[PDB]
Amino acid sequence: ADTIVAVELDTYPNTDIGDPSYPHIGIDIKSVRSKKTAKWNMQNGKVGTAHIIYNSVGKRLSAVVSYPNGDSATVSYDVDLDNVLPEWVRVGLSASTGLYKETNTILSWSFTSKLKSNSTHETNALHFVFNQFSKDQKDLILQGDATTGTDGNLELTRVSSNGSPQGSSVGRALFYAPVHIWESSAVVASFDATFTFLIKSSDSHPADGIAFFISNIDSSIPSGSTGRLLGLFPDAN
Amino acid sequence: ADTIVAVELDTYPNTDIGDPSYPHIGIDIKSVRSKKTAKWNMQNGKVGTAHIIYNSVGKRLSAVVSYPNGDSATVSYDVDLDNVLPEWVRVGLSASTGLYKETNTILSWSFTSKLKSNSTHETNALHFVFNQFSKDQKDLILQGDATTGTDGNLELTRVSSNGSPQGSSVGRALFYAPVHIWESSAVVASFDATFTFLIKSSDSHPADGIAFFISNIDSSIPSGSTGRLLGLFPDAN
Amino acid sequence: ADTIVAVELDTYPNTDIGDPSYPHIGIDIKSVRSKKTAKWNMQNGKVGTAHIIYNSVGKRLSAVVSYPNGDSATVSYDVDLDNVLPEWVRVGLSASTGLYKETNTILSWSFTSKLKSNSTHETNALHFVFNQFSKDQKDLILQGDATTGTDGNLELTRVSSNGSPQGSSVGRALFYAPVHIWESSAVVASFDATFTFLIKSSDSHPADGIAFFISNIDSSIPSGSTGRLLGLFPDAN
Amino acid sequence: ADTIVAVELDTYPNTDIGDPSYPHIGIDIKSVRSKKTAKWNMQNGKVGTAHIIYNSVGKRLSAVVSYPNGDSATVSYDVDLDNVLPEWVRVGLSASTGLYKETNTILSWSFTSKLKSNSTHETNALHFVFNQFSKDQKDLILQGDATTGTDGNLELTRVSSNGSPQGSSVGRALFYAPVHIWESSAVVASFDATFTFLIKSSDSHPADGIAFFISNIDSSIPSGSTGRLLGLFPDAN
Ligand SMILES: [Ca+2]
Ligand SMILES: [Ca+2]
Ligand SMILES: [Ca+2]
Ligand SMILES: [Ca+2]
Ligand SMILES: [Mn+2]
Ligand SMILES: [Mn+2]
Ligand SMILES: [Mn+2]
Ligand SMILES: [Mn+2]
Repeated sequence: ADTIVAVELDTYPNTDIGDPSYPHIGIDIKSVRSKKTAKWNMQNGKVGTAHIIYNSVGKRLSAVVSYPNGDSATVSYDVDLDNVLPEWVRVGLSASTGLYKETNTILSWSFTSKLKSNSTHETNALHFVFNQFSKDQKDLILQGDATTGTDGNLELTRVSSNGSPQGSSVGRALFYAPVHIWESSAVVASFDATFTFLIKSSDSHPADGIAFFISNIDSSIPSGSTGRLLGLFPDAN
Repeated sequence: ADTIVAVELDTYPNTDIGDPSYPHIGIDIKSVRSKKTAKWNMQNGKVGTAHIIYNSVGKRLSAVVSYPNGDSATVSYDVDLDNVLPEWVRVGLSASTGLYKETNTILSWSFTSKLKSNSTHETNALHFVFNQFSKDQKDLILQGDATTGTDGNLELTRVSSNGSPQGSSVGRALFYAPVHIWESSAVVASFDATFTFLIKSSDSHPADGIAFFISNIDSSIPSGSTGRLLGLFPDAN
Repeated sequence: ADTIVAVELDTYPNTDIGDPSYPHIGIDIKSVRSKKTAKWNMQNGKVGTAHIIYNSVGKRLSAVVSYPNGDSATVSYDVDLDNVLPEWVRVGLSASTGLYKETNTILSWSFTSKLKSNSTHETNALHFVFNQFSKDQKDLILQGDATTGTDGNLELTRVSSNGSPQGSSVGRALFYAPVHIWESSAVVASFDATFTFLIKSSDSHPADGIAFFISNIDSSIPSGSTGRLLGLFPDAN
Repeated sequence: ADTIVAVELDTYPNTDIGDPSYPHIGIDIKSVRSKKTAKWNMQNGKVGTAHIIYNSVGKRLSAVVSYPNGDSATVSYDVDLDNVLPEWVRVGLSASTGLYKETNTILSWSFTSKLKSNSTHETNALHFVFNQFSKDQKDLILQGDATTGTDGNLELTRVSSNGSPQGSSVGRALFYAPVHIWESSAVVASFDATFTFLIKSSDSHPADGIAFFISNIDSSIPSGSTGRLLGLFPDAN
């Protein structure tokens, strides 16, 4: 299976697989069952922003999700990602729907990775920012139901012609270039990512969520990873 | 054939195809016959740095090549790259040798493209920098004789076991992700690239040189582009 | 007196001091009489963005001003700023009104200067960006009528309690730190600045305008520089 | 007294004031007696690099110091700097000698602070980099014995005309602009800093060390803060 590290914005509590009994943000290390979660009030129809931060010195993966009214949730988990991730990864955004649904619209996404050595501040780095997506966004690998287009947004999951989200959808967008997430020579390796999103639903309950993830470079959507599995995992173990 | 915009660091004067009769830096738009050249004193075995700068406002492609002793050559050419490049490109480095030879060693390479739009300092951007290359550099597409590895450098053209550069060599390195080099909405599209290089030769004359290039995404080394064509062009037209 | 290089967003034509007979963007080198102008359609009450770009290689100072509907005005002037600016400068924003008036509201301002030297992509650099201004903005030197605060904006010229802009107003905001704008060793000295602005008027004609400027470090608003002199010049020479 | 947060590279063990019995890196929150230390092998005459990283999400101040042979020490301490630092600070480098001495040469220094909000990735930021210092470095406030000059370095403590360091020296360099280190509206505030240094001594033991610090904007060298106090504190409490 793929190796996955992810920060989930999980809009649907699947308490039977260890989600807490509320919408939450979580840090997922090789399992959909988050190593750490925090309560998260998803604001239906509002534009959220998620920031994710790690470096190899503090070894603490942190995420904060906030909305324009000021409400924010934060989660941090102490982990040495050198022991989990492969040296080369792809980075991406993933989302799903199941029996319940929501728009999983990404309005912008930025990522920076840096490997800093012992010379000065000489550095390998990758930084990309999309504040608008294009129709034929050649620097993104879209998987599953994900599309970009003319409104300048990335729809991770399927949205019908009348605008409304669909159930049992899964899709992802990975930056096209592999990322050198660690390198043994480097003194510091850090990454950060930010994405803005608009989760809207008129369902009885929104589901399932959006994740920033880092995977093996050849990562593909696990079969059947709609719903609770966020397009990240083949199962809920 | 391919579409090419390039800044060449041309170490060998091929005066029969329009080179001036001295080593030179030149701006190449869709031909090896540079639209503009400046005399360049290549300092054998010294680490040089090249800076290439363009934006869509001034519409002037500029390059400087310099050495630590302060010697510099500059060339600028007024051109609207919107009418030459496709919207999506790959960026890269190329070098060659022919009857005369040189190492075409790249020590570092950075590139930044930005599209800045109708509104605030919001932006799509790509920035990479390599101050050390890896042995298996997964975010670089190596073509022809280009290799990376263990000394942290990129060797664009063939170098034998005994450290000596080979003749009739041609190699390139392209960044893995396509680059959105222009977009009609953008008020400013800019790019800049820096590379450091070490050209060293024990030949009677060093050849052929090194270029930073921007090409169609599917650009491949043209057949017969060793020597004076710098791995960029199928012919000298 | 002071030394000034400026890009003016000139909302009021003072044809008796060399303005064209339309609102315009212009590049000012040591005089209010712009060396170069382009016609500019100021869209009353709309948020505009200005980008100013210079480097020591192309020696071309360029500016574009644009609005979200896509309308743009560009001006570029070939000038070697090494022979005009002192080595150390302060950078800032200026605006004024006179008999006619307008708000001169700055919503954001960013600036980057870099000196890139004889060797690798090593560098002195300064980058700041304000996307929200604070009430007591300690890294800004406010002069004349300039104020910040609580709406996250910078008001360059006086605005009364009832939200209305005042006449005969002049104000500026300079970044607190001096900027090393050129250095003889540097192979590339570049700067770029972006600001977003909201010029709104209920006057018969809006005036005077907004400029990004670079000055001697000790620059102060010249006496009598309201109105057509944009808070930059002591006279119209 | 001033409020000080610092990362000390402490070359001299003053075990009577709580230093461990070896050279160490430490995190100092309002006291020279580090909240956390790690053993550090200072490499006499070698160029070290120090990286310091904090963000308001993880609330973990981390530092790593390394040298070209690969040896590195790291220290991290969990602290919410919002509860310690004033909103506006200056940032600086500090060093001292006492009865023993060393060169406290800084070869480069970079700093970035960012306040990120809940809009997109809109941000206030300050970033500066010095990879070479100038004689009259107008964007640095030198205090005590600190000087810059023509060799491109910052000597924090006194060095005699023959090149040799002096005892009982203290000096600091602060970036000229105040830094907005936190702001209640921001979702993330982060800072990072890197400096490279060359500590050389021919004494019986080198002393005393170099610190990156963040202080009240009006911070000055406490009287008598040579030696063990690193120019940071009026006393060893
Ligand atoms: Ca769930
Ligand atoms: Ca040639
Ligand atoms: Ca005017
Ligand atoms: Ca000590
Ligand atoms: Mn969950
Ligand atoms: Mn040529
Ligand atoms: Mn004018
Ligand atoms: Mn100590």
